[PDB]
Amino acid sequence: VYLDGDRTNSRSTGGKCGCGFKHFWDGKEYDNLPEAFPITLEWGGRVVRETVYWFQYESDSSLNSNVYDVAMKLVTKHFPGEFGSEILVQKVVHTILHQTAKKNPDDYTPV
Amino acid sequence: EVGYDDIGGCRKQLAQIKEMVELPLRHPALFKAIGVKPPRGILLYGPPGTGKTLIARAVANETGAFFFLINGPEIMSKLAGESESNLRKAFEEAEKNAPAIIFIDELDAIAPKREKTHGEVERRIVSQLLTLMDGLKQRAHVIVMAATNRPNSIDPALRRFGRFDREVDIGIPDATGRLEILQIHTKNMKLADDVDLEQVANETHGHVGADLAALCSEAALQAIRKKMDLIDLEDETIDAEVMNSLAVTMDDFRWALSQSNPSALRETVVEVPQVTWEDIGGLEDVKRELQELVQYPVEHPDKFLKFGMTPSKGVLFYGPPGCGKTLLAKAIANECQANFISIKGPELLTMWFGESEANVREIFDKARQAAPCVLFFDELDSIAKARGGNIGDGGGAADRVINQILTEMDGMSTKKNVFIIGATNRPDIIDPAILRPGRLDQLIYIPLPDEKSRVAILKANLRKSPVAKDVDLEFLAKMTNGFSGADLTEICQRACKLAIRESIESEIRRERERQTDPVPEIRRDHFEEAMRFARRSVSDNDIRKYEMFAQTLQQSRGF
Amino acid sequence: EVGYDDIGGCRKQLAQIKEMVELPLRHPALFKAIGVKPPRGILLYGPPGTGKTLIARAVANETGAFFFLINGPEIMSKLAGESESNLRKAFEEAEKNAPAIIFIDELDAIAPKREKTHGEVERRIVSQLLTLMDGLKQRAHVIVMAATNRPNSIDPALRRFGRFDREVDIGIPDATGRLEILQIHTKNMKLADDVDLEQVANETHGHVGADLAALCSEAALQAIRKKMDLIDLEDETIDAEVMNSLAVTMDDFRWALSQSNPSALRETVVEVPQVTWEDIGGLEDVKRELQELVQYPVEHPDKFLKFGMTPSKGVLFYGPPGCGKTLLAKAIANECQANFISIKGPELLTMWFGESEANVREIFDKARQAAPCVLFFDELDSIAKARGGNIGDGGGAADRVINQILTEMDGMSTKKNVFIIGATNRPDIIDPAILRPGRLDQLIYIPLPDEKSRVAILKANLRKSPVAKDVDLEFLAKMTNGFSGADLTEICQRACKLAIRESIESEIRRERERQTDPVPEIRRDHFEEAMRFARRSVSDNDIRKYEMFAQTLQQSRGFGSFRFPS
Ligand SMILES: Nc1ncnc2c1ncn2[C@@H]1O[C@H](COP(=O)(O)OP(=O)(O)O)[C@@H](O)[C@H]1O
Ligand SMILES: Nc1ncnc2c1ncn2[C@@H]1O[C@H](COP(=O)(O)OP(=O)(O)O)[C@@H](O)[C@H]1O
Ligand SMILES: Nc1ncnc2c1ncn2[C@@H]1O[C@H](COP(=O)(O)OP(=O)(O)O)[C@@H](O)[C@H]1O
Ligand SMILES: Nc1ncnc2c1ncn2[C@@H]1O[C@H](COP(=O)(O)OP(=O)(O)O)[C@@H](O)[C@H]1O
Repeated sequence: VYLDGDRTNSRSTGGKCGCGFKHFWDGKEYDNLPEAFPITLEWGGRVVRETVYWFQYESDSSLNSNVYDVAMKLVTKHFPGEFGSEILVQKVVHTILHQTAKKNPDDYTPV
Repeated sequence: EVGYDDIGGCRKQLAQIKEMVELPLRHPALFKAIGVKPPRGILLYGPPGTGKTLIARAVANETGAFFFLINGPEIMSKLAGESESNLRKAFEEAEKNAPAIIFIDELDAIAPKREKTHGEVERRIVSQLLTLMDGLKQRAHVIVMAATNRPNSIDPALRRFGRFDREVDIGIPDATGRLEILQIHTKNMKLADDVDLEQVANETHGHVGADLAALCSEAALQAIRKKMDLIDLEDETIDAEVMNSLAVTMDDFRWALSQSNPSALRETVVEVPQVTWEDIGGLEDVKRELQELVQYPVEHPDKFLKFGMTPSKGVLFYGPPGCGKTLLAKAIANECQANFISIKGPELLTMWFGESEANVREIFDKARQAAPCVLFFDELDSIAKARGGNIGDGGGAADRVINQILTEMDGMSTKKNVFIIGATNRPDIIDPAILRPGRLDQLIYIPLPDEKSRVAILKANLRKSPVAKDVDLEFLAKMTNGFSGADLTEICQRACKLAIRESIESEIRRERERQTDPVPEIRRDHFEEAMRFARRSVSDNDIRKYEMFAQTLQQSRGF
Repeated sequence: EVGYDDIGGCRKQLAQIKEMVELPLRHPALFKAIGVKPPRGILLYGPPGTGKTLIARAVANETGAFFFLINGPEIMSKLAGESESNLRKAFEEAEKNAPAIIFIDELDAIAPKREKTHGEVERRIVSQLLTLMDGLKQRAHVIVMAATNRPNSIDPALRRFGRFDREVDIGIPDATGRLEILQIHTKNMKLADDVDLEQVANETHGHVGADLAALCSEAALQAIRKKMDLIDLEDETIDAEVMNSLAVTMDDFRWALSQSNPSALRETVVEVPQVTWEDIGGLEDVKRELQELVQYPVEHPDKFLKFGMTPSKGVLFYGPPGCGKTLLAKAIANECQANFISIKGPELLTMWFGESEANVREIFDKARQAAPCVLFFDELDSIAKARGGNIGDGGGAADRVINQILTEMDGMSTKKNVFIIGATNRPDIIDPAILRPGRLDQLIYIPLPDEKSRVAILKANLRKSPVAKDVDLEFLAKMTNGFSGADLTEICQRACKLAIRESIESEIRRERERQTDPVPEIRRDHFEEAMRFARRSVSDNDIRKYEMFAQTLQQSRGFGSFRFPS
């Protein structure tokens, strides 16, 4: 197995990083490396600090990150079962969308 | 003349009016000798066209009593002073021809609300009416009846004791009432074999007796016009047999109904639901609780008196959306044969935005009139959610509309059989004041349907549509697993839509070969195709929310 | 005298009046023998100038029944007691000469709203009118017709049965109606051979019959003024050798049209749109969905009731701005030949700011009266956007206007064919109560146009203006990749502006050189210069939101492998 970001014996078609191999992450293989973005949640008084990993420039269409899934997964992982948490989901979605905007399609800054 | 059999939908009201008026009129000597006060004033509510002059005329004719008619506008059109003379002469003549009934057609015209009337002549007329009504203690066996639209449109001085004390409310006809009205109005006409008045009676939702009479006249006239241009029988007179040679068809009724403007459409619907327990499977415990809470006090009052147990005021249903919270209320209302009044969330939001919370009182008054009744409030959390939510903006969960609901439910006697049911899918933000021992003490959880209930849901949804015998609903119910009622009904709707589209396409294609019923039922392939669009509305996180809420509620009680 | 030929514009309303009136009047004995009851009161709506009095007079003349006219202001101008005497005398005289038609000109003047009476003799007059109305015990055959501007400007006591219960709505004439009115009013005058009445009829957007008659008279007088000044002989009589020699030209009509005052411009316009599917390229799936949702129920009701399926009510369009959400609604309304009434975002904002949401009842009543109809709510999100948008004022997603829309939609009868379409570009901020099943269940995504769509847009925009045959629209569509439906229109307008500027400059230069057309068409140079200013309205960082939203909606339907055991 692999821990995180380790090289895997599988050549990456869209090897934008230049490594030439797919990298292991979260139980899957990605052509590139994810980009890290800090984020904070304040639901129910408690504050949780987390790093969102955003995937982009992936050859596989299904492998590209979707904001509505990332935010929902994060909210359900940190605040499971809280009533009316969809407001937090919308806030996280908006923050991620604003933060991940690329002015030039070349600012690849892998972690 | 008009008879008792001419009346249509209003049957209970006719019984009340008969029991109130027949005894003093048919036996004047019995009431004159005995020391019991007969009623002196009767007030009839209801929107215009429901039939109120008809009822009074029928009662007067059946009882064989003199009938004197007074029109509001007719009396108000006279000169100043002459109107009072007309009123006095009418009352004197009615007194002379004892027993007699005086009918005042437009009471709100003569005596409207106090602020509405400004001239002193109008107030003089109202005072003259009050004096004449109070002068009936001489007991010449004269009964005064009046008609209006709203209880509040009349001067409150006219509802005083000794003058228009009694009250009969005539509402919108139900399905059976509309069928009876149609049968009455179509007696003289001749129909065709394909015309069934029951179906059109079901379709006409917000019509009153006048609307149904207009509909019948329009259909008959359309048929006559459709036949006359072809027959072109424009002579000096009209033949007898030509009328009997033509009949009204179902297409004429459909066209007339499609070109009809109902009058009473915004009025609250107060009817007995047609939904039975078969429409929703499972939830036997909820059925038992509902029967115990709403059926026992209305059928065994002696038991409650003997044990001194105050009947429960109401319950609150909470659970994920679309699981059938309204169907349970409708079914329990139907099983007890009690009227059902539903107040949706948009009504509460309109009352909150416009600050017209006083209307809440009126609602309960209606529920007080049609007892026994089941009063249903849907989305009680809508007000709280609209002004914030879990966090909110200002103070607690109290507001205007909810406060008025509380102050009206608290001041409601248990002798009347009015039961209040509330529904909400966000029990967290509900006002704790409602959840009080004496207003809405019971909390009932309505979970997602189980395997045995989904089959019943599918059967209830599909009972209206043809289905091929090859369709195996058990496998579909097994495969759904985590669906709600709102999803199963969507699956059925998509299957029907696919079938309709295929039928239309096949019919269009088969017309292309004509220049030189392929699908009678719904096959299994339609369901297989429709299942590709099936979406699960309630996630697992929502189930976690509701289960944790129920577990927190339940863990308090342990013994 | 007046007849059906003298009336233009409205045709359905005249047909309804004929159906309601001709039979009971032309066949007195036949209707007396038959036990049905003819209507005894008709109420004509519509703004002033639409020709209600003309309609009543023409119906009375064509049928042949006696016509007695009651004028509101004339009745109300008499002394107290004398007015009632005149009213009763009019009614009894009309009854004597049966059959007869009684026309109350301005009913709102005689019996206004109850709260607007503020008097006693006015209420006495209203009561006298009610007594006379309810006193029509057959009286052979007398029909009472009244005219009012608005349904709300009449005492509700007159609306009940046995009174003015039947209503006919006379609206603003459409382009064909305006052409008919112009032809009616110009049939007596002489026009020059270059007068295209269709053009001027299409130009006049908001006009009633009175406005068009005034326009024709003004043009004729303009021609007379421009001609007679030459002869300048105002003789004893207007000689016949002047009117015949005088003709009205297109210039006079344009001059009169420029100096014209429309009467109805803020009135909601209800008509069948003139756009078709050819104006939008591609989007075949959306076309099929719209035909399935709004054309089948209005065309094959029997198959809908056979399977017991209730037709849906609403559809919500979402997507980037300017991609043709309004055009699709107009096209689908035109294809089914149904009326189309549009409600923009500023209307909702005015209702929200003014706290007057009772106008929603008026909108839905108009839609009901104009059935079958398509009711289009544009940018429903506007109110939600006006409350802070994503970062609101701390409140929930509910407002006094959208809630009123929900209330009206729930109470709307499904039997009548009224279809509601909503449009937005921010599906996230839409109130979830709208998307509840039974109100607005269908969500349709309108993406950026494709190659064929872009070609169709360019062809549709360039249809009106001349272009050179050397222009290659296919290559232009190839160059344009991420533009929306508005950027192409901007490009076309820039090309037209460049052509106009070149033409005017060349004309001025030629005229200044002349002391002792060069460009008839738009050529490649103008488009080349125009493309130097083209800008993408929607960036690549804004469509990703819609793409991800649609992907989440599509991915949740993970039940595509269901098969019966067989
Ligand atoms: N329940 C009913 N059964 C039979 N006819 C009815 C009924 N309701 C209304 N109608 C018809 O409607 C017509 C007008 O009713 P009306 O007495 O004017 O009502 P209102 O007094 O409330 O205005 C009557 O001629 C009557 O035949
Ligand atoms: N348990 C159920 N059984 C049968 N039908 C259902 C059920 N739940 C929802 N439906 C269908 O959904 C529609 C409305 O659902 P409703 O009962 O109003 O949801 P809720 O319980 O959230 O009020 C009805 O037309 C009904 O046919
Ligand atoms: N549909 C129409 N066709 C022809 N002429 C019209 C039409 N509508 C209005 N007019 C013209 O407008 C003039 C005034 O109309 P008028 O009878 O005053 O309408 P209203 O009484 O509703 O104000 C009439 O002389 C008539 O010639
Ligand atoms: N898909 C399209 N096809 C044709 N024309 C379009 C299209 N999209 C936009 N337009 C142009 O835009 C103008 C109106 O845009 P509109 O459809 O109101 O934008 P929106 O879709 O944001 O409502 C029309 O003049 C039309 O020519």
